[PDB]
Amino acid sequence: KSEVAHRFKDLGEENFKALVLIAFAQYLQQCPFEDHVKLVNEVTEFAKTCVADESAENCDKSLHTLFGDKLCTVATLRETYGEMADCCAKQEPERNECFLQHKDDNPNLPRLVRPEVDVMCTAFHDNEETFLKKYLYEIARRHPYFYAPELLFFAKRYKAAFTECCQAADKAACLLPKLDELRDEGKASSAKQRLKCASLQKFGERAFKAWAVARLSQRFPKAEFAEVSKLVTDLTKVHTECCHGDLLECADDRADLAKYICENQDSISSKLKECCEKPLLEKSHCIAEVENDEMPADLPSLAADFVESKDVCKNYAEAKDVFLGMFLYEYARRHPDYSVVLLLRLAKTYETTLEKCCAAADPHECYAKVFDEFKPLVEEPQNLIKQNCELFEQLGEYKFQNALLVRYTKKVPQVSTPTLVEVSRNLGKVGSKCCKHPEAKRMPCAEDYLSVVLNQLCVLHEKTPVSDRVTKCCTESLVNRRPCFSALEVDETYVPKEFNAETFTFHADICTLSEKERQIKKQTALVELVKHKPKATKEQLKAVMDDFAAFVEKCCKADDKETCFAEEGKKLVAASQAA
Repeated sequence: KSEVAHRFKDLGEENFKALVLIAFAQYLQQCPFEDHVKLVNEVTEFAKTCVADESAENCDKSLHTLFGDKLCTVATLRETYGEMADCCAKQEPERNECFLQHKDDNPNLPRLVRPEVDVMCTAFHDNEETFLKKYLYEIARRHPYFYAPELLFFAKRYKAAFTECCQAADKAACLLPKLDELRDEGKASSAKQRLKCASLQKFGERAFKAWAVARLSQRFPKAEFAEVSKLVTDLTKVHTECCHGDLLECADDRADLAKYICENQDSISSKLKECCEKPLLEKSHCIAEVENDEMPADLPSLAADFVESKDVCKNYAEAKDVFLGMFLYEYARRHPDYSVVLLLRLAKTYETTLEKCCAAADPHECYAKVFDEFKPLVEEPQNLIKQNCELFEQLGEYKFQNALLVRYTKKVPQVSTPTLVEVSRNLGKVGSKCCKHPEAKRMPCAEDYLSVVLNQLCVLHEKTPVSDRVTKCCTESLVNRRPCFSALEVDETYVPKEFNAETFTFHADICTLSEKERQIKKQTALVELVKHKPKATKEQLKAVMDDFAAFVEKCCKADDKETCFAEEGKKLVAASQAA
């Protein structure tokens, strides 16, 4: 009784008010901060009413009803804040669904440039709780699918970094460091959770259960199948609740799962010892990031149970899901060197071969050669990674980003230029993150993280579809997304982009830029001129790009006031369309 009191008691008031603030920020991303704080105060005082007496006049309602009622106190400002008045006009489940379906992955929110370190330490120590609520509210409204318990862990490290380095000699050499690494890990955190929610919402929980079986058997190889199955069921419920807006239930169940894992370490893995001593948030984060355990040495081959046995078709028919779940578990525990998407491709190939061979006349002869169908599927990513990494170690991260940017702009010239720039930069970053790994586990690092970056290209393009190839590659099937995009070639059906009045913008504000903003500006110009000529652009885009670099260096080192950028910009647009 009184579900809201049950959540308040299990989570504690501090984690309660933080998770509710994250939920409000993720549902109304354009609502101001103070309105969210007022409604958070209201429902937590109401939750105190309910744990005081679980028979009070409104404590039996559902969390969605309570949060949706409090959210629609402000959510239909008829001026123009009425685009989500859709849901406030609905009720029951329809309104929550409407709320979920209105989450914006690329909102029009302004760039959060935050002030000098002294102003931050001042606003921090003036009121720590409002400073940290502001951090939560901003990250949650700009990342509406952010893993909520992980966000609590990020906020905890955020406040610890501020308490530490605001009482130092130089507040810059201590704070901005950890702030930037927190920001990088935050965007990696939310992109990974974005893939999880997209897989759940667009492919059902069967796809996530299979993905979880593969990943958990990779990491917990000494665990028995029933143990992995139990962990997979609980992990799928945690991420299902959380991707669907049930953040309090997401967090409470995640804590219960961390408690169960750390109570049964001896039947799961040998590498949970030091993570299982940490506090709640640190414990769950460490469990979710632990390295793969040592696999059992004398593991039998799998042909005896899945290829050579005469009960293959009978086991595939009487208990289909258990049989192939056991197959994926037995194949994933033996191959930590394979990526998860590859292991799911092999599992689906095994299932399809079993489908067509169990209907034939000599099934054993038919499915005895199923392990050969896996050779091309294993060879393709290994080649892709070795060639792209030996190209990366030649070019370096920045030029590797430019190479992937030209490649994918040739593949899908219709996709928005900013999204193209961001996805290719995040595509290039997998070279620095994984190519440096030993090839021992070079594939799971790269392809799985590629599945993350490409998923962002899906959800950013999903909201404004313009390329049918992106739509096909992202909707046909999850585990095949990387080959679909990899096998694409130049779009010969795309009519190029003529030089337009604002194809690019060059004022004096390009020299005073940081090193990343200037890379993004040049990469944006590179996207635009590849869109101007997708073919016949061998790699003499180098010629136009070096001419462009000579242009901005010249008109910057001049006595001008970007007057040079004006009529030497008309000279650039002339000399570039000729090439």
